[PDB]
Amino acid sequence: GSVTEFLKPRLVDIEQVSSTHAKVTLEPLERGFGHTLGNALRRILLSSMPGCAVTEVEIDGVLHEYSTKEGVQEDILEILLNLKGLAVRVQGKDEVILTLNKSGIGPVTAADITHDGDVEIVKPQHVICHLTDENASISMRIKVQRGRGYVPASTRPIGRLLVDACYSPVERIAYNVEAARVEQRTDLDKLVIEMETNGTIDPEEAIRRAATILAEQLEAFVD
Amino acid sequence: TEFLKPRLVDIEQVSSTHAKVTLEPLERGFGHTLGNALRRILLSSMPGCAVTEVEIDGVLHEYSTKEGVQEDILEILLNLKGLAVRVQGKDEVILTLNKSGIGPVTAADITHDGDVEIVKPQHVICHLTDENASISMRIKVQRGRGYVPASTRIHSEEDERPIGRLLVDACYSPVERIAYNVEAARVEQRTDLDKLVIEMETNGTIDPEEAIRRAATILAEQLEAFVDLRDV
Amino acid sequence: KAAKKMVEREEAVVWDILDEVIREHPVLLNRAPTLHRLGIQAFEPVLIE
Amino acid sequence: ARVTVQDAVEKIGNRFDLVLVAARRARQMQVGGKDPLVPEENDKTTVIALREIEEGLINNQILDVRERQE
Amino acid sequence: EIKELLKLGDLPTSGQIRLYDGRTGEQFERPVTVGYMYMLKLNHLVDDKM
Amino acid sequence: KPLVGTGMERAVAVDSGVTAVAKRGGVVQYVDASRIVIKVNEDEMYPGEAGIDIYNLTKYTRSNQNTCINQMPCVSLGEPVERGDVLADGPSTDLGELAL
Amino acid sequence: PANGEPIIVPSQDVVLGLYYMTRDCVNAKGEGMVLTGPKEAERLYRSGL
Repeated sequence: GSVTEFLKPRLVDIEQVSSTHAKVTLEPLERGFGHTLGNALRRILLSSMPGCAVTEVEIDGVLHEYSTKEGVQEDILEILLNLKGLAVRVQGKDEVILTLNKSGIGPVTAADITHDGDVEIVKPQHVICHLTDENASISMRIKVQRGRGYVPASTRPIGRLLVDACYSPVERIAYNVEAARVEQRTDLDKLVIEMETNGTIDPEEAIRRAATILAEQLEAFVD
Repeated sequence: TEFLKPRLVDIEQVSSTHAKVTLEPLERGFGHTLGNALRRILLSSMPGCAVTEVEIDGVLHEYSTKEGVQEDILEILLNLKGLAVRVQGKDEVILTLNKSGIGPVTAADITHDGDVEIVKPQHVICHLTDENASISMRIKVQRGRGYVPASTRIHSEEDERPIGRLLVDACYSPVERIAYNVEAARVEQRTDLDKLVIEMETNGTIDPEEAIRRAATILAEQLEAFVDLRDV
Repeated sequence: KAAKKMVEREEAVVWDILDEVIREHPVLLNRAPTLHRLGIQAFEPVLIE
Repeated sequence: ARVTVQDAVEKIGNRFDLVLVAARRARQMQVGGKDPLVPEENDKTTVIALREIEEGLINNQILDVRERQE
Repeated sequence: EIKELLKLGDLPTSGQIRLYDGRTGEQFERPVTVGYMYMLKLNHLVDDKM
Repeated sequence: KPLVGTGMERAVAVDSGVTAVAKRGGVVQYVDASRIVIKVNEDEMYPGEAGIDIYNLTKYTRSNQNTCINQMPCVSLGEPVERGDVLADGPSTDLGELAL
Repeated sequence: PANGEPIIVPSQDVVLGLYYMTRDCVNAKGEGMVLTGPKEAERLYRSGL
């Protein structure tokens, strides 16, 4: 055969575990190309994928990072931690400030956030902090911004406290290159991508976005 | 919300076989992504044109010698295995090397052909050491990919009836070593953009621009599968 | 005899048959000094070039 | 596809009545007289028989009962 | 003297350079030894045995 | 080559029969992968005969362990050679140095 | 069969990998932050942050 045609994945089968997981296996791929594709896609997903997340917060009664809130048994670090795991999506609006004025007994669920049209919470039942059967109240303002990757607080008055924003929708990428077989050839590699997301976008759509990004990057060179 | 697209900026050629590109406007990190992907593609898949077959006038196999040459036929085949040539209009061609007289038999002495071009004519194939001695061999070059060993090429025998035909191990891979570097490009109105610098050492057959274009094309085309997974 | 000749020439169809047979058919690996009973263990083969 | 037989030995004790019962069941399944119970999913008669034993639809008692019925 | 001969070129004196993983593309931590070792090929070939 | 030898590799090659060695110094007159012709220096030659030394090399003959012993020339045409110097590198030798 | 200890002990290279990977450096990159679980830890590690 000519030197232009290469083996392409003729069998690909995505298996999603019922909420947000996905085992994507695409085999057969030519020898040593599974590692290339897995590395490129994993690095794109883990480093550069547009998204939105909570960046910083401002609490009316709390000003110092290490502080105790009267009524919430969970510590401020725990509140920022739960807020870090919150999964949100935003429309064309780039920045939005939400508020969580709540008072009662039960847990301070994410569903108690003030409703908006441009903001959608994929996990309204998410827990932010617990509350006691007291007049104690929780009032805070969270800032949601649109970014590209991961930026801890160390990278970057009020005073307000910072949060390590995680804009990337993906949460775990670990590809595996398993030996495959086609006719007498058996050195062919088979790609087994494994992905989890925060729920904003299904893993297959995440892979599609990653491929679109990479291909758009490889546009001028291709002929 | 979107990344800048990289475009080649220079083809700086320190030597004929040594080249440096500069995919440049690279955005965040991709530098390493594109560098590693391109290095792996270039080292794996590139169209080479290394010698495949040799037919010497009076040699019955590749373990005897020929009177008048100070190298065994095995050493001659080893030397030819590294011959660097470029073919344009055909995927397989036959050359004709004839020489008579003491001295080295360089690849320059190969019969000239319109489409074929020997990249480094100095390349030494054998050495005649007798005035009344000569060598007359037919070289069969063909364009392939990767590295196909001689034993596995002969599977159906492709009607290899003649016994004077010697098969050398094909080495279709013009690139010898590829290394990429990432450095902060100094654009004015942007915090920090990466610039990729791919330094490659070919054997002279493939121009750097063509090689990088080929690698980018293969990576983009093969990635089309992921662009639409489409369930099963 | 035809089957023997086909296997001897190593036709391309035999590979699918072999991969069908190997699927669930343990083979006993065994080292030379089998001092104790853990020197003979049965694995499931995986065809390798 | 199967890995271990721990559930099998849990169901049938002695890890030796297991081998014999599975052998007899696989023998009936293999020679073209009988048919399987658990849905075959590309496995072989041995692993299918072990699947039947593990899931709990066959043992020595049930095997002898089905035999004496015939 | 090995250090002197290493430094006569430009290779690091300690004798360990930093290797980049071939597949991942990201650096290996803890720089690693590399050097030109002389290796034989013992005649216990596999196709004589298998 | 041994890139890190022990300085005691020339003796192993020369003293064992395989490496071959010029019996008498002189200038090479004809080098071919099968044979070598050495024109002995006039001072090293006996008065009677007009001696020229012909070394017939061995080309791909089986050794007792089925490995292939092969002697190739390591001296170009018209190059001087002295007494007891390596001419035809044997199997697993390089310019007279053992290369295993 | 001789003693009630396992015979599948990770032996000589897997063990070095785990030992190097389950350790602490008094001051390495990104010491002292808070993570939302093992997934966040792996994601941080791969990116090199």
